[PDB]
Amino acid sequence: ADPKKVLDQAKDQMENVVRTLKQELEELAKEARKLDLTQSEKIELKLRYIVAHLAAIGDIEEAIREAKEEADKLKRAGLVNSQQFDEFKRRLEELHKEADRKRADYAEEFRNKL
Amino acid sequence: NRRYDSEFQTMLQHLQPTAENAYEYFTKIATSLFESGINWGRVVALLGFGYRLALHVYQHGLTGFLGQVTRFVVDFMLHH
Repeated sequence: ADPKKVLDQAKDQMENVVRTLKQELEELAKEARKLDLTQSEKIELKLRYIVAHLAAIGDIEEAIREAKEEADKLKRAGLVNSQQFDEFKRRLEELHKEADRKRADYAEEFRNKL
Repeated sequence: NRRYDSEFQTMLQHLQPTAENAYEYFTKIATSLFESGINWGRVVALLGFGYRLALHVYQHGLTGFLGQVTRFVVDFMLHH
């Protein structure tokens, strides 16, 4: 039950990251609707998108790292056995695959708008 | 640890960088990213982007030269 709490910390943290990405991609799409948008300003929107998408990747990679270290502490103390520990990393990977799908779907629909 | 290659690739195809502007585009990306915050994952993601941007720019030039070389050799076997 204690690893279940650590997984809830990672799930909420990865979802705030994906929402931070969502809200900034909306802000970039509004500025892409500007009238008389120059080709240079369109490039500056592309660069700002890559910055946001990289931040979303690295911050999810940051939440995953902290969750694995919080479980490494539990394993060394002895609160989780090998079966419970290996179940943690298995369900931590599905949350990671899920955050990746949502992150990619937001960037994919934004690219299609621009 | 390959989960981000499809995303890295789609980003590079959206940006459409060249050999001349890739480093300028990269330094602007790197600066805006680290000015908003630096952590382990962002340094890994940026370096991951950097390396693949280099491969994207230079594989573009590689397939071109291979096309010229191959088309030349078969052209000489065609007319001569």
